[PDB]
Amino acid sequence: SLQDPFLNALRRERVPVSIYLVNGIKLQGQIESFDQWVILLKNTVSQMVYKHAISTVVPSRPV
Amino acid sequence: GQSLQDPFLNALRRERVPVSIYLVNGIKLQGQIESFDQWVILLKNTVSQMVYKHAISTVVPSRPVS
Amino acid sequence: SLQDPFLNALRRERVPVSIYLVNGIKLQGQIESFDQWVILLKNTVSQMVYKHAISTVVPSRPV
Amino acid sequence: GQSLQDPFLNALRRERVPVSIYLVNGIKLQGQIESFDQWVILLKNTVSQMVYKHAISTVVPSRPVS
Amino acid sequence: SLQDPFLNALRRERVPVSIYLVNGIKLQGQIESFDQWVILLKNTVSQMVYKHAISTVVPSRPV
Amino acid sequence: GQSLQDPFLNALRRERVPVSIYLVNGIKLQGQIESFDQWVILLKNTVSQMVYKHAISTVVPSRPVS
Repeated sequence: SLQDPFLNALRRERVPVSIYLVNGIKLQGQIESFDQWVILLKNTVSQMVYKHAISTVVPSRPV
Repeated sequence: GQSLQDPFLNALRRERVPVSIYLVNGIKLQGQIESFDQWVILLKNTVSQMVYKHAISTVVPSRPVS
Repeated sequence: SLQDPFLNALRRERVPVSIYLVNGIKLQGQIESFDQWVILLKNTVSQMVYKHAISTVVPSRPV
Repeated sequence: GQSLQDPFLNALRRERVPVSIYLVNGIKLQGQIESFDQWVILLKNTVSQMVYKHAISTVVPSRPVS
Repeated sequence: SLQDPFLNALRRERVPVSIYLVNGIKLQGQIESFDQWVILLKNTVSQMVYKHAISTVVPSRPV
Repeated sequence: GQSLQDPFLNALRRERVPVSIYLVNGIKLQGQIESFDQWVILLKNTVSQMVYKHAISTVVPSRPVS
């Protein structure tokens, strides 16, 4: 319901994000793609982030 | 008996009560509940951030709702 | 099986509890109500605690 | 092959073997297993506390069972 | 698919292992038995380790 | 739309790209992806270790794949 539109906006507008993980680690980058289980976050490389380990997805600026 | 989550969150959303959301890592988020579904809560501060419910430990109202 | 009777006793007898979360945070208060997914714990306000984030529910004194 | 959890916990319960339960936050609980079901273990020390299995990492007997 | 053969080898060859838990605790011992949900790890006693709390199972030496 | 995990991990495995796997406890593992299924990844360094996906937060390639 809410997840896809929220991520799709950030993706299509190529907005930089902060992804806070359940281990307290903050990841930064661009949302490259996503599905039901993972987000591909691009910085220097494309890394695969499991949604089950994500606490919050924060836009760097109002979207 | 069933079912407490939606009425609780809807009340906070409709009355615009500021909340603290404690995450499973111990990080505290603050803001107002903009919207929510079965999996996520949209929490508004300066930006609207998407919080996964699986990562939430407790939702604490800053003051009584209703 | 065990969960509802255990919580219902603490609720109906209005016994103060300590709820330890998976993040190590200890919450204190009265069990106001509960369902399959959440417990409402009352102190100054009613806060909603997700069971998935609860490690243990400890009565403050023998029940 | 299936299924180890119930016989393990029942043995500790019936022989009244003191256990240490390590939680996913690293907190160690100690006591005797009073009862359990599919979701929780009731652990008795001075009080009976309800421990969620989803929050348990390991159950360590203080001494050999049987 | 991969889990059972991997653990069964360590068990049948009685290879000592390190089991890292999601709480950062490292457990050491021999794999005594296992099923879909738990591993019994033997050191001084047999302890029951929930798979849901395991991050990695590391053989102490090449297997 | 569906489905990203297998092609991502298979690419790293086939090109033998060294990866860093960050676990939910914040521990970083390093090695090459030897194999994987729906539940685990076999990560090779000096030894082959079995990593549970439920305990993984992010898989970070050490360099671009393809």
